[PDB]
Amino acid sequence: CLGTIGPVTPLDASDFALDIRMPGVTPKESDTYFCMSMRLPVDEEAFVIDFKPRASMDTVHAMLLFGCNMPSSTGSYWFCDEGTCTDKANILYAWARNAPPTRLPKGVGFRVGGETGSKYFVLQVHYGDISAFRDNHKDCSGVSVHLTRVPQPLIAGMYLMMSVDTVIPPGEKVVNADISCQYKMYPMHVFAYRVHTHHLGKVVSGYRVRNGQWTLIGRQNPQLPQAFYPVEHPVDVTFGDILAARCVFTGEGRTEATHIGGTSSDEMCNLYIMYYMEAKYALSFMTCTKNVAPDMFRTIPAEANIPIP
Ligand SMILES: [Cu+2]
Repeated sequence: CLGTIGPVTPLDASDFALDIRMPGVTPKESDTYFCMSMRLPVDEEAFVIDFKPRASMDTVHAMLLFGCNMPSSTGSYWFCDEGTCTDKANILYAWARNAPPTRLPKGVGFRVGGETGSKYFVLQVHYGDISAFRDNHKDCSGVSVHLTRVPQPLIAGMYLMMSVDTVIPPGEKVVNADISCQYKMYPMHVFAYRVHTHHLGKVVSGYRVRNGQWTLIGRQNPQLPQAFYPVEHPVDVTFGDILAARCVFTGEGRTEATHIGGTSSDEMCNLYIMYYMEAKYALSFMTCTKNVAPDMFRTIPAEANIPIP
């Protein structure tokens, strides 16, 4: 936080590192999410290929890195409750304390810059428990990013699944939020995933369904750290398969109905599926906001319901 490392350190011929650090912030209460931005130094296309977390051990619980064109603020920093990005927050990295970080496979890179690519990174740093004192304590937590202009042969992106149609009535023991779209692109290979809900979430499970056979992509309690969990053996998703996902909620202790689709006195059901695709057929993001094949869930594997506390 009195370091001298610089915002751009050119590496070999065609690479560079970007040090994305909080500008000396001071978290005052616990559970605080501060956000900041770095613009890419290049207008042309570029490939994020590695990450080094540089977090203050003492207090930082989680870190997220996003790629987007419109950060919710132009200030040196802001509370992330304001928003992350005004446009798509294309999530690229998540670090949790104790979580394994998930390393990109050799030759996989996120595509940024140029025409489609995100022009800004937005870093989100989550501070759990501050101590009482620490007079004026400045913190410069963040991440360094390895960019290269050398074209990568595998491109990574995010397939996002979200539920927006389903209500949790109060006191209802167990409620299933279900999500499914047909896949219609060139092949993706899912190598990681992260889940997200708020406090009524019990388990999130993601599948590839091919000719009525379910293959597990990943499965997790969303009350654990929302880092990216690795997929033991990467699952290939190809044309005509179906992605299906099930969030299990409860409505216990809840007074009125709770809606799964935004705000804060709301719930959410998101599965972030991180993939790669051969560069020439690739795209950086895909979304599913529907349940096209709802009856299919009568055959969901039993593992999808058994909780993982
Ligand atoms: Cu949320």
